[PDB]
Amino acid sequence: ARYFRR
Amino acid sequence: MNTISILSTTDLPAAWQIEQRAHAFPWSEKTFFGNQGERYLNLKLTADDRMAAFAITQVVLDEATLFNIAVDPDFQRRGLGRMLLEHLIDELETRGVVTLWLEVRASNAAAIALYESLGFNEATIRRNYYPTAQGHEDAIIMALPISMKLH
Ligand SMILES: CC(C)(COP(=O)(O)OP(=O)(O)OC[C@H]1O[C@@H](n2cnc3c(N)ncnc32)[C@H](O)[C@@H]1OP(=O)(O)O)[C@@H](O)C(=O)NCCC(=O)NCCS
Repeated sequence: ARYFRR
Repeated sequence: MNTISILSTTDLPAAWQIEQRAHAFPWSEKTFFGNQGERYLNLKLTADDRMAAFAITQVVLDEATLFNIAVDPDFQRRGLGRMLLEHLIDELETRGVVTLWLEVRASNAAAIALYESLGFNEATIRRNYYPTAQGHEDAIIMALPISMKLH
């Protein structure tokens, strides 16, 4: 899982 | 029976449910519904009736990043995760992709062991990349080389 600030 | 197919518009509400059930810190709805379209090779695994898993991947040039994989809790530890991952890898090889990349919580012993057994290696670590219920967790950045086959 990539983490987004979005 | 298990059936891996493309993840399309109609499939997204079911997958969004899976996203919120399988991740302690899921994406936001907008981010989730935004990771579709151009350059996405998104897959689902269907067990009989139900959607059991999904994977979000983006392909740029001859590398890919698996942004997300999720097996619904009801369907875990039954080999569906690996199976879906295996289908994706075959599919990327036919597409000329030579490296699959991903990020994983450093404490996800399950996911890491799966990836390791599929041939992933740790490339680099990003400290404090993930939030936790009590601070931050390290991210392990892992690369899987995909050998080219005859077609
Ligand atoms: C991790 C995940 C994607 C795959 O799980 P799955 O479909 O249950 O995995 P499989 O049944 O294909 O196999 C899991 C492999 O992980 C490793 N593993 C070690 N301990 C494990 C455990 N307690 N549970 C699951 N896997 C474990 C093994 O190599 C295992 O293969 P095995 O059958 O030879 O033991 C799924 O559990 C999930 O969605 N988890 C929550 C979300 C998540 O963490 N996603 C990945 C973020 S990087």
